[PDB]
Amino acid sequence: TIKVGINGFGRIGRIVFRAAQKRSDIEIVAINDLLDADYMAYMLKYDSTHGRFDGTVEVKDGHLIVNGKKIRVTAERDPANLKWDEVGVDVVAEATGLFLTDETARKHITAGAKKVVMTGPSKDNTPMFVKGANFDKYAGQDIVSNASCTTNCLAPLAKVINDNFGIIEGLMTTVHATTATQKTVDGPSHKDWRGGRGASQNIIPSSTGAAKAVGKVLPELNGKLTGMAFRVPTPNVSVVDLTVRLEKAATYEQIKAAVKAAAEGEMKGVLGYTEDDVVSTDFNGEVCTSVFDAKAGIALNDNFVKLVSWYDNETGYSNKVLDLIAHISK
Amino acid sequence: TIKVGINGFGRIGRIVFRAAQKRSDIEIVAINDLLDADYMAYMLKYDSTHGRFDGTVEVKDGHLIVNGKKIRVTAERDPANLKWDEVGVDVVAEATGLFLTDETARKHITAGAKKVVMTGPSKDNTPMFVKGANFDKYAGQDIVSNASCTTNCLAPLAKVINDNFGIIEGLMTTVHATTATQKTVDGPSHKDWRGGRGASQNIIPSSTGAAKAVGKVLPELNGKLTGMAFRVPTPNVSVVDLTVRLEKAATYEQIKAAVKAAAEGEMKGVLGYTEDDVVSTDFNGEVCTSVFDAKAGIALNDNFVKLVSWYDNETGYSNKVLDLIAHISK
Repeated sequence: TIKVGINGFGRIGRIVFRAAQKRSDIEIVAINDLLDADYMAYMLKYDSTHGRFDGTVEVKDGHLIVNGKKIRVTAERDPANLKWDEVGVDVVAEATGLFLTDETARKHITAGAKKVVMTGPSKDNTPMFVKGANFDKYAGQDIVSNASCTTNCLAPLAKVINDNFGIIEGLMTTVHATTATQKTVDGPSHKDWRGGRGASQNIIPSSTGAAKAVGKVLPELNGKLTGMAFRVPTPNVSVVDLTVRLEKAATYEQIKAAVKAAAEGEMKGVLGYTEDDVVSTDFNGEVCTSVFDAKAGIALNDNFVKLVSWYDNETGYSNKVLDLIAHISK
Repeated sequence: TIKVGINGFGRIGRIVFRAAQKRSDIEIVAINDLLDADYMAYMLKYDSTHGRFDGTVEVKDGHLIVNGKKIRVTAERDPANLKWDEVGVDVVAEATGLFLTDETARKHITAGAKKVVMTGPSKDNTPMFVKGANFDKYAGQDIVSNASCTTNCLAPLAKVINDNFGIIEGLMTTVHATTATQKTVDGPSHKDWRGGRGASQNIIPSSTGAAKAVGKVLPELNGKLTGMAFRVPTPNVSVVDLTVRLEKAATYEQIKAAVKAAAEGEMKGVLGYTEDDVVSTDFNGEVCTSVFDAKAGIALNDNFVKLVSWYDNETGYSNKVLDLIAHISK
């Protein structure tokens, strides 16, 4: 089993923890964040969005005993003072959103661990690997990024579509659920004015690097797609609205079949497929990072279509982070 | 002044009434609906979305006294027994959403009114007129429709874009605010399963005629546009996300300039233009049916762009309904 340590017990940090519980190939051994041990236990036991932790969790000696296994708990504002080696940590799930560059994240290896998986997109040249898009391109790097929730949703779908009919050009919009980055009421956001407005009262036009980021994980699409977002008043689960221009004519039935095939083979577990009358809450807890909504999309013609794909921006992404930890441990 | 009478005192009926107050060319003399006069007054005095009625309103003998002028209250299930002539009603604002056909809507002419204006898309062949798109095509018809809030937003914008650079094809999406047809918690919606799901908990993919309806008001675009909707948990203010491929190449700066020009001239009052970091609540009360958001849209290249336009699905549409009453009366 790969020994994992989590840095930053935010939403991603905690769901990565929860999802890791059902996997045998991995084990969380330590958690670092500026939070008491008993506070961490509370944030783990109860989840407004995901329900009560399915298992046992207790505080003993300022550390955690989750599901009977001991979890080293620390609190270092600095990543180099983490003695990961002491707890025998192989990979570190960098989930604080603070150390998204080789320079900063390297300190984990400096601090005693082998590899670092950033739970966010790289701020520098650190490679981004997205399951179902380019895991096969992993070249043994020791510091990697798993991109963002949105890219993990769009990347797989874009690959299928591009690979089967060829994407000439595409523009996407993601109707994204509220995040911890937003505000309850009109607050301060110096680098993003719209982003500061009351989250629950508005449809907030936002930006996203996903589309372009996809051009990096699937270079063949570099410069081919771009997009934006719309933050809406929901606690979790978002949807990508991909409008593309196809090279090869393809009926909607042909696109539904190409996607369903991937969802059932090469991309099983990453890409999902559905023909049901689903809504966002029907995916809260969804592990597939991209679930194609057959009935939701619309084709104007065989070369201009609109595709719709769901994703639990929390559970899906978090599970894949663990898929990447396993992959680079292969 | 055109003497008007409202049938159906739902959201549209009450907001058409409210906005009608500022117009000197129009007067509301009667309202029909299965509701007491004192209940009507309550629905008029207080609005969760638009605040308290700006003016006086009271009940005197099962009839309303708003800002002085008396309003004739009634409660007929069959439009034919409405005696509009008795109160001198020239045009009837059909807002029950129940009589969207000539045979049913005509029941108003029969009952004493000169003309009828459906506050929703026709269900038969009744002409649809949208301000800024084809008000000039009106040919004396005594029964007309004002299309939907979405079409009143999408139509003006597509005309500017089409008229300047020519729309080869396009696919839109509207992130629409919750409406009265939705449910508070998972309820029944026989003709639309998705639409029955709890409004406040989901992003609900919904259908829309808007795009295909624009093909009717602006025939030149017939079969060239289509789209869908995403119903989000907000009380009011929606936005259209239009992705188009243009014939004549146009930089985003050329598109912003074409729209801004239309808004300051030929389409002043219908089309708006903003370069501010706005959100949906910034348009609650917006009279312009289509407000171009310059900073929100994005162009991939000079022939493929994503355009964003806001609209208060209540106040804007309601205002244009009165605009159509004044028009067909001119």
